[PDB]
Amino acid sequence: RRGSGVCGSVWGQNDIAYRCRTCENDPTCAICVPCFQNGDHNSHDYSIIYTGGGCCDCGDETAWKPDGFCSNHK
Amino acid sequence: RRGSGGGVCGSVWGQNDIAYRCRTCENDPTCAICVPCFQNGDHNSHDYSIIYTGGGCCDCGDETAWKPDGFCSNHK
Ligand SMILES: [Zn+2]
Ligand SMILES: [Zn+2]
Ligand SMILES: [Zn+2]
Ligand SMILES: [Zn+2]
Ligand SMILES: [Zn+2]
Ligand SMILES: [Zn+2]
Repeated sequence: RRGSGVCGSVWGQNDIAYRCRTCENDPTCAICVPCFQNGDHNSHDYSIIYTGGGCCDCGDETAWKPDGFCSNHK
Repeated sequence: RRGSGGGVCGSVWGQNDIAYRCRTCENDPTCAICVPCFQNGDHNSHDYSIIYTGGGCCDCGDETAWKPDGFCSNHK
């Protein structure tokens, strides 16, 4: 989308990333592995995802709760 | 957000870099795709414009922002 503090980092079709059902705005949202690990999802309902690729929504509050942002993306 | 078959593009523009808006394909007026994705897709008869503003990241491959009919050939 257009506009300018978001990861937006990108993974391929057979690259892993993370889904977190506690932090996501909806089921199409996801974050990269570095941003998941530098955040805290203890007790959240998260899974590793294997398919589809994506751009990291870490730092983007239309797609991800701010409580769920990693330490590098406020 | 996540891909749906052919992955996503996610390439990023700067403030004064151009890209394409397509009103036929967009989900809302903030969506946009990068020039390479526009060229490798089919928007004949669509109401598209070259846009010059504010930076962003390409939405090709993200079904929440762009009709899959309008995905480029490299994003399925
Ligand atoms: Zn990330
Ligand atoms: Zn992050
Ligand atoms: Zn979470
Ligand atoms: Zn179009
Ligand atoms: Zn693109
Ligand atoms: Zn594309």
